[PDB]
Amino acid sequence: NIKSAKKRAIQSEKARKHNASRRSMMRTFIKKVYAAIEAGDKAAAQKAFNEMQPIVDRQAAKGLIHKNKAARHKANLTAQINKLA
Amino acid sequence: MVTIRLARHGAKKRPFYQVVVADSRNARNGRFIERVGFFNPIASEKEEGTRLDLDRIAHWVGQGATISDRVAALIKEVNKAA
Amino acid sequence: KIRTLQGRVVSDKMEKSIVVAIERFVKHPIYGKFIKRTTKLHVHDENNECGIGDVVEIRECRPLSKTKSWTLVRVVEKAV
Amino acid sequence: ARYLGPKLKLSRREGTDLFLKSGVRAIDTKCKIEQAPGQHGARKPRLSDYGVQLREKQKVRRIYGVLERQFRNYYKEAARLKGNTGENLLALLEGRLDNVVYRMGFGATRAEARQLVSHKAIMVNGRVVNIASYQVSPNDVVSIREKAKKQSRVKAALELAEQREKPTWLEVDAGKMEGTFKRKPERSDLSADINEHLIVELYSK
RNA sequence: CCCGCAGAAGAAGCACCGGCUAACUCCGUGCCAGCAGCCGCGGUAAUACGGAGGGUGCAAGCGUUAAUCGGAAUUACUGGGCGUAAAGCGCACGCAGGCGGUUUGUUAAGUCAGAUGUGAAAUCCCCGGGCUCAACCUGGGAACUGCAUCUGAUACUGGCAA
RNA sequence: GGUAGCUAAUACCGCAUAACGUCGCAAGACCAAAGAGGGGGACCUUCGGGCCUCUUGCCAUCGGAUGUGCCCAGAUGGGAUUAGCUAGUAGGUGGGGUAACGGCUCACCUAGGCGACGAUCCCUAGCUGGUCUGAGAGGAUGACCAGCCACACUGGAACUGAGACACGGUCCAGACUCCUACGGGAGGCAGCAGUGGGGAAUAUUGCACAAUGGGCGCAAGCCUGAUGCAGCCAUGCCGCGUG
Repeated sequence: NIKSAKKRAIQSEKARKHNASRRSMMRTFIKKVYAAIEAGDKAAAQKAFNEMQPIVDRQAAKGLIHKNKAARHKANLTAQINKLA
Repeated sequence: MVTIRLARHGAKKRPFYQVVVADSRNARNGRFIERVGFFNPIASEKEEGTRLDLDRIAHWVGQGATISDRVAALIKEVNKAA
Repeated sequence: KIRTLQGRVVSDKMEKSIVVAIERFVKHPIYGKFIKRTTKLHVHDENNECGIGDVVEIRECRPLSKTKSWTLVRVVEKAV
Repeated sequence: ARYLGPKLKLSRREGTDLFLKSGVRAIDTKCKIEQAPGQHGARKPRLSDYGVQLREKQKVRRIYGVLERQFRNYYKEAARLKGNTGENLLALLEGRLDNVVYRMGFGATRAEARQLVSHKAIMVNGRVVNIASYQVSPNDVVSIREKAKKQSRVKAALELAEQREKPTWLEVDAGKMEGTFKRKPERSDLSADINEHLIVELYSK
């Protein structure tokens, strides 16, 4: 068909690439922090949480996660990490 | 948004409007929240044919509603007195 | 206040679970008779306090799990 | 619509003067009453109850010159309103413009009154009325404009009007071929031959 | 929407005519030709078949069919029936249901009062307005025969105790 | 479609800032963004503009309204010549995923849940305010006008977006057609008109953006088979004429 939707599709695919990159970033950091939790160390996991918080909060404030998922992740991770020590 | 539009129910070649408040995305004469008044363009010599309720439209303006051109001209024509 | 209903147990006890039934009359829309009608729910309880064949009130709350939406408050006439 | 036929056929079949010919010699040679025309209409037909109802309906219909659908709608409207059904029906039917024009005396027969109405003659409140299905309202004025003025028909009708009884509910007026409507007519002034209840009984079934 | 032009001009059809249901007489046909919704009508006189004339019913429409409801009290609650017609099991004995003698208190769950919220606007209805008249549009009421909550009523059933 | 070299921006990304915001019994850690335009006597000007004003826009809070996303209770066709159905099935414990509780999913422990006051299983149908009929109770019915659902050749998935699993937006599988140098590719009138075909049988390959509305734009303006009017059809309800 011939409409104005072609540029819309192109923008959609570009957004797909960008959001996939950011999601991969997020998942890699989540996996590393869970690995540190499984390791059993306290200081290393606390440090990992420390550099990890800013990126997830940045992605939340950019408008990519709806601003509520970040709070759930942070609260659950803090509750999980403080008990094991 | 929330607007104040016009809708008709009359027969062919004989209009009869009925000013109402509803949602923009809905149809012309379909879903509506609450009627507020009416206007008869063809009218007659008789005085009746232009009525409103100023209190309710003022309240709805306060809540954050907008206005249409014809209804604005109408209310300017009547106001409390003009 | 808070609306309440009263019922009967006639139920086994699962882990933190009881089943209740309630009764009330109604007028049939056709013949004018009155017929007993029974309805059944599921309840979330605390410390499995109540037992078989006991009278207990009930009230609703947040949905907890499937088919379980009401919880008890007070128990009156303990045991049979 | 309209009848468009031999009127004295219905005059003779009914068995009573129908006032719809209204010449000058209202005499036997015109009518030949009590004959019941047809091939062998001399024989007495031995009416039955349903026949009595149907014949009364025919009489009341032909006297006022109306078809069937209008009559049924009139009965519906009369029954909707409050009060006695028969009296209300007759009062409503009397209110037709052609009938009041005839009763004022500007004509001789109801049919010629309707003919006058259809040709844009009768005047009310300074506005022309086209149709005879109009319902007159209390306290109105009936008059004739100047285009149809000086027509000998209305003068002849005025002169022959006085042979009738000039019903009280309407003011005869006619000083300058101008009149005045007063009120709804009632049972007393109209003729007592017509029986209301039988029509209602007929529409019952 | 008004004014003007000699101008009767340019304009009526369709069903039925035995009872049910408004209206009949002749000619030809003579168990062939045929109708019809039930009764059925027809072998020499058809008020029923074919034509003619009259009559009857509605009319810019009228008849035919298909489909829905009442006449149907023919699913019967308001409102039927079971000796002889279509109908009482072959008899008993007893869970689950339904229904209960008669006092005195308590209880408000039935039930009944009053208020509040809610039953979207068209339509159905009553007063009026407008389009020359209605059809059609429309101003204000009316009911949406319930639902939920709160306050009261205690004669009857219901749960309690004697 | 691919390769090489150039260029802006409210596009994109780091830093600066950080609280009634997020996480927190507690300190504490952490988070964001944008220019244009209308003029200008005085001032700087390396005469472009800075500078003085005015309109709109961007980013955080807390609130108003308006839609959408969930739960429960009661009503919502016919068949006992359909009597037993159901292991993620019913709960409990802990983790993961959504805007949110949740068998929404995972590993473990219990022995359950539903049913003669119709469960499972069959045939049949979109649902209401209503319409028709009858006095009332009822009985059939869901034509147009309103309200709500579920559906866009037939099966499944998601990205994008505030809001689809998207009617004229993508990707596969399938079957139809149409172009192909035969290696491949395009396509879904059940949107207003219309043809072929089913049938007793239902319209014209029409006008206007002037009225109201919808979407863009500070506005002027631009589209709009939404709509408002047309042409046909005794299809109904009306009113009239044939003296």
